[PDB]
Amino acid sequence: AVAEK
Amino acid sequence: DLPKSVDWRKKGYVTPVKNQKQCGSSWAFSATGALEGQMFRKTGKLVSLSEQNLVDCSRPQGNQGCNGGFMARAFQYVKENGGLDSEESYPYVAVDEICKYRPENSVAQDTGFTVVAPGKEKALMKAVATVGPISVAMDAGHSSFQFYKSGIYFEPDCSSKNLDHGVLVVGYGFEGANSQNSKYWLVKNSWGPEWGSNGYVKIAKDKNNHCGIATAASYPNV
Ligand SMILES: [Cl-]
Ligand SMILES: [Cl-]
Repeated sequence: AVAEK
Repeated sequence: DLPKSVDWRKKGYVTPVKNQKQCGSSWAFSATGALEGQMFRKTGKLVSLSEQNLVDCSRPQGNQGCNGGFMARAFQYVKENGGLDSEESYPYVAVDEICKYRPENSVAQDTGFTVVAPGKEKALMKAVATVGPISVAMDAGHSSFQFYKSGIYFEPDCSSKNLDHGVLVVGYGFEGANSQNSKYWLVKNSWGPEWGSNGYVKIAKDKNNHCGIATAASYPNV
């Protein structure tokens, strides 16, 4: 998962 | 007879926290973290490894770069390739690029990998105690995880089966005097040191495989 921007 | 707590960061096995930015490459950071600890255990030298080398070059083994991948397929790539470059020589740019692996810059090798018994937190605890940092998958698909700040993370919406994020278990612990009180896994993330607790998170331990931490764990054999 990616960090939310 | 395993220790009541473990922390490989305190023995020199773990590099500073990295940041995958906007690329689906958490699997590559979990895999370099595990190989970094095994190479340190083997040579006494801590060398940051290249996630971009894995993103760009391990599609033959089944990984998909910034679209996703698996730590076991990364350790399979390192074995078949004969090496992995340092972070310094093959820098991270958070996008899929042409494979530029250079053998002369390789600083790590593996002979294969070990799978921890699926679903078994006691097998994971034994691997963490006896081997070093261990690559694991988890369900990080929650606002509570994005804004985690401190303490033992426990999220009821967590799945133990449908996982979406690769991280590194660098230890385990408890609070107070009783080793069974408030147990947790010490987990290194790859969202920068600014996320969470200096880049780490404590996940509830021995609470029915919370968030899937022991569902798909592995480590490279060096
Ligand atoms: Cl990812
Ligand atoms: Cl995997």
